[PDB]
Amino acid sequence: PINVAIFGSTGSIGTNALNIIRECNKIENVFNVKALYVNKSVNELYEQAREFLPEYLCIHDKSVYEELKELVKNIKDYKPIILCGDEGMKEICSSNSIDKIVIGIDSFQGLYSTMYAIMNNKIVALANKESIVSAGFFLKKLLNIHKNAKIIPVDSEHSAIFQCLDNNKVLKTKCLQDNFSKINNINKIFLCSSGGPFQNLTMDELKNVTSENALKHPKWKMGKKITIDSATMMNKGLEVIETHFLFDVDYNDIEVIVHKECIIHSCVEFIDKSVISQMYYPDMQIPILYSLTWPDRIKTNLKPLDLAQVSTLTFHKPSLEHFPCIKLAYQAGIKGNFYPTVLNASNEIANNLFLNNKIKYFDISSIISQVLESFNSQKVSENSEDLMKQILQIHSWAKDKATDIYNKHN
Amino acid sequence: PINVAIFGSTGSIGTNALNIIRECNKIENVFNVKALYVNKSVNELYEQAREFLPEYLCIHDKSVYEELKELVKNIKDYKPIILCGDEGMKEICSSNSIDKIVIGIDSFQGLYSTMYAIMNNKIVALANKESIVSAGFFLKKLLNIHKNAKIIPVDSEHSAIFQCLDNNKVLKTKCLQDNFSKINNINKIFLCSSGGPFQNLTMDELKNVTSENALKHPKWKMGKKITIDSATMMNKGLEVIETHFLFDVDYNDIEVIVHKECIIHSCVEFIDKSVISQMYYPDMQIPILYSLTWPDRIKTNLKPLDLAQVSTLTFHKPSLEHFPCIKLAYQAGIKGNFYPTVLNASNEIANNLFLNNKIKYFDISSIISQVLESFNSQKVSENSEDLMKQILQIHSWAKDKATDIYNKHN
Ligand SMILES: CN(O)C(=O)C[C@@H](CCCc1cccc(F)c1)CP(=O)(O)O
Ligand SMILES: CN(O)C(=O)C[C@@H](CCCc1cccc(F)c1)CP(=O)(O)O
Ligand SMILES: CCN1CCOCC1
Ligand SMILES: CCN1CCOCC1
Ligand SMILES: [Mn+2]
Ligand SMILES: [Mn+2]
Repeated sequence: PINVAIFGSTGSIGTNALNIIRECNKIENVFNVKALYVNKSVNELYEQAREFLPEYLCIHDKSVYEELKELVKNIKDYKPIILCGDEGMKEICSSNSIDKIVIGIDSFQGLYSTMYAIMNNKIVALANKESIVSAGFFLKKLLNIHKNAKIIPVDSEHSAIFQCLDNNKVLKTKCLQDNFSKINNINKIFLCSSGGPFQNLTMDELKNVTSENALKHPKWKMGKKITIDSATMMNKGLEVIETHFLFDVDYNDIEVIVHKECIIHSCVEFIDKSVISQMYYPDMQIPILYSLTWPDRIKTNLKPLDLAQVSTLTFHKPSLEHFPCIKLAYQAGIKGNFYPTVLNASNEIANNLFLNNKIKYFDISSIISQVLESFNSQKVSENSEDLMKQILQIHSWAKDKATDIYNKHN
Repeated sequence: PINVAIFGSTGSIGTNALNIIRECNKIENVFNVKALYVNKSVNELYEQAREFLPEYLCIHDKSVYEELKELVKNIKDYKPIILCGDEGMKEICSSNSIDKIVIGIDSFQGLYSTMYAIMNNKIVALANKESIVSAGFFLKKLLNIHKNAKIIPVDSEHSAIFQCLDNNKVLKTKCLQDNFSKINNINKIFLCSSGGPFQNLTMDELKNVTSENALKHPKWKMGKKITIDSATMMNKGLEVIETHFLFDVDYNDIEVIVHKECIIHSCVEFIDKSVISQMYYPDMQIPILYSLTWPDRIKTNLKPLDLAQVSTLTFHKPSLEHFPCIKLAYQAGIKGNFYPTVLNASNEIANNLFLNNKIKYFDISSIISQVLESFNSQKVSENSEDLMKQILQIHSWAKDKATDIYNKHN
């Protein structure tokens, strides 16, 4: 049986993870949900606890810790370990009864939980792409120290890439390890994008777009931050850098392709020029499931892909003039050093300014570009605690710099 | 270094194999071409021998054997073993210096060479689909006796399927084994078809199509027999049965899909419902190369697939009313026993009758149907020699029955 912890169990990734676990367990008992962790949502955690009966419960917000204790007395024959804060999270990661940890939290809690999962030599099903973009050097260093820890990608395109690889080769390496691409015979990556809501707008139309336009009648329902990133294609920019770090693929060997039907999730070209791709309806259950079953697969009752009904699949190049965030992401990646940390942090601010109607579409890439221009490369700390501090300090600087640029040219 | 024999080195498969071998060897010395075998083309074989310098040369036709000996004296620093006939073929298959054998011969000599390759525990890169359809039971039995022998598929769709599988699972089994699909977590197959030249034709138009219509300026340039089979979609019907035998996939789990662009070569749905597909320009060099490099891949200088330029990929269901040969193939496969032998043999006759303007389009399916209706199931021989004789006798009976039906109606 596979013993799983879910970090951020009431968010999108967390709820998809529990749905697919529930459905797969109805077919055959394969998963034991050993731990659930949430930020604030105390009642949603109680209902999850009543169904899944995990050995561990944890909540980041200590104000609702005592409430959680009392609600759990209602559940028949159930004596869980009930925890809170970063220390509760550390205790879950260090349990010998947990094999695999799904990271469905963003920002610091996502990086912090990922770090502790790796330090305890766990399999880490990572859906927080910002952690890899901002802290890739630190994650690499940590994975080199903790030899049995593994990151398995959950981000849909990176799961697709991972699914296209031969496990007889994958098992001789691991994600974020130097030479990953060489061992897997990877030549090039087609990184698929939906194109987002603004894909067919003229330059004159793009100048006027608002966050309400991006959020309204969305093709796929997801969080506000990623929805804005999908609109600017900075989601795909971040995913380019994610691809480079996870798979050791050179930036010149990553091609972004707009695939509006969202059936093909990405493709891998091998050194012989044969191309392998992964396909399904747009649904996060498949990527999450594979991260927990890899290197095996298990039966589901998901709807089978009906290719004749789908009928038509399309592919085109993105315009870098319309989506300058893509260009900036490649430039930051190629420059290397901590420029990806700076890209991510400045985008965090610019995204939120646009979300809250403070700046226009092209101001997003303008602010990011200016922050990148204001950063100087730094010698990379050799010590891992120093390296984490260096990343956090650069992240903090870059957010402040974006905000100062906004405040100046108001 | 990979020691390879090519049987039928002057045919389409053989010439494509030597081309990709040549081109890969320019990049890195990977292949040693150890043997070449042709029917009658002494001059062509001499030219191949001058380039590839194989240890063995063999020619079926005895009347050009001495001609071959004297031609080869012109080649500097070269003393090959020069052989003739079925006896030379057997000697090549028993050589300890040969590891992999490409079977690019059709009809009996294809099956006969495959048998000898398997008896000598070789890797057999098999392009002759008719041998799998007709003699699947016999090949399966032989592969269970000779445990180190393997069949690796070269037929493009079956190569695609094979390339979509995890070699960490494939290496626990082999093609044509019972439980192959179970070990590989296969649920269902999408078997891609070009559709041939007649997808837009009405039933009344199909009634009058001729072999010239099927052959003149076709989509893909290939031999006359397969071109006719592509027009009727009996090519795909045979490939359904091939899929069943190679991969132990139930007929209800094989779906034929018309994909006119011929970029996606087939797809595999796994038990979780994730789908993997293999893609490239239509080109036999990739399937041939993978059969010789499996479980590894090597570098080529082939043109990279440009997905944006391709732009659109399409999929639709074939009409069984318009292409009744597909229905007949499924019916024969599902009925089992030696009905696939009968299907293949009757089609051999009907195809050739149509090719020579002796019968009409729907007469092809009419003749095949009638021969199928005229066959009675037989107890399947347990002895491998009795089984081979049983298959050959049924093959001969079915050709004769098809010819008698034609003659009576004529
Ligand atoms: C789902 N995922 O990993 C995303 O990054 C969001 C993508 C893809 C949305 C469609 C999709 C694909 C796969 C699963 C899913 F839930 C939803 C939007 P893009 O940045 O390409 O414009
Ligand atoms: C190539 N191949 O294995 C065929 O069976 C011929 C097919 C496919 C021809 C296109 C093609 C695909 C892959 C390689 C290639 F050389 C050519 C014709 P169909 O029966 O589907 O109408
Ligand atoms: C040109 C804007 N940036 C890109 C990243 O490198 C610094 C400069
Ligand atoms: C209906 C025509 N045939 C199909 C194969 O089984 C025998 C009958
Ligand atoms: Mn993604
Ligand atoms: Mn084929």
